[PDB]
Amino acid sequence: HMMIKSFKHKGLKLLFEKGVTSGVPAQDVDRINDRLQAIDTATEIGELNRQIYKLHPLKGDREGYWSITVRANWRITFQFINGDAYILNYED
Amino acid sequence: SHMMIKSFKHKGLKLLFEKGVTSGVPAQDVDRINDRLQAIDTATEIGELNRQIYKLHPLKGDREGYWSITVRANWRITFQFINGDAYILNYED
Amino acid sequence: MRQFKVSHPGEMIARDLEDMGVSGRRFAHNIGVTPATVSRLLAGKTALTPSLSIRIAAALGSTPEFWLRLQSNYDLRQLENQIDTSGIVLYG
Amino acid sequence: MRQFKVSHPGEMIARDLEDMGVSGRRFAHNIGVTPATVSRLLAGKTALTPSLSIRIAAALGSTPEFWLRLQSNYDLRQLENQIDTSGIVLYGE
Repeated sequence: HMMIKSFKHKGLKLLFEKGVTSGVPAQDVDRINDRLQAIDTATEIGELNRQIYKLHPLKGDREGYWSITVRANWRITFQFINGDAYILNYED
Repeated sequence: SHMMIKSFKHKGLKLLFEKGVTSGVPAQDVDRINDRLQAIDTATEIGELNRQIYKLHPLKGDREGYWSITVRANWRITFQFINGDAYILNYED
Repeated sequence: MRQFKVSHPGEMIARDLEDMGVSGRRFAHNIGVTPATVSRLLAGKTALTPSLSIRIAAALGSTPEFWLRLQSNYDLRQLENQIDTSGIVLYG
Repeated sequence: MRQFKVSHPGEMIARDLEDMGVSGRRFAHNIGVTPATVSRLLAGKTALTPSLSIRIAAALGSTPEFWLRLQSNYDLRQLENQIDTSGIVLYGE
């Protein structure tokens, strides 16, 4: 499959699955949806390495997780394995 | 870099795949084998190889864990398939 | 479940350019294609082609394969239920 | 290493039809496209499009994604010597 498999963030889940926007900032709806489309489409992590995304692996206790920037301090974080993305969260 | 053919047991297949050299496989099957290697290389999951003409099936003996697709008659390509990657490509039987 | 709204990659690129402060014209010059071609891409009126995917990756990052996968997945989502395959024989 | 010879999926399909005893004309009638369209596909003269991929998968098996991936990898390999991106600026540096 190689797709998004699970969401930690309920807002992301609602947007992704039903197009319901109440769980994310209104002005970020398309920006977040585009990034979700990217994460869902990528088959390997390198495909997410766009400058605007500021792709980097997290360290310490969240070793194994990755982060992409949505806007400013806000980011989407996830585990990425075999093209599958797990525990999508929207944070910071 | 990911989800491709990673290794060869059969040297003829390796030469064909990597250099297009035909000397290590039967001449009548060159294109047929090259197509099938292209399919195995392109597939990202095993179901994508499940074309009736391929007669896709998992092996069961000591070769459990391996897969088989038919080239022609009794000839087959065998391999391990994980992660979209194909390992130990062989041409046999 | 699959994503509710899947965008044409040209539209996604339009948003990214906007966020980056890059005009369509400036983008067109950089990747070496005509401004008309870019404008049509950005409005989702024309397909992200393989040669476009190579130029776009050089400018926006990621890989040509990724950009093409966005286009092909989008195209397949649009064609869903619009092609009746019920009368087609599966050989074998 | 990557595959040395990557074929246009039309060309692959042509060999498959032949191995199957299926004429291109017969194939065209079954999948619901004009024989002219198929003829061009089989000679590698025209692209395997998304709607063609849905029809082909219905007949030859596998998924529409697989067929499109064969085409996109083919197309990219073909362009390898025809696009200079060295003067293009990567935004974010």
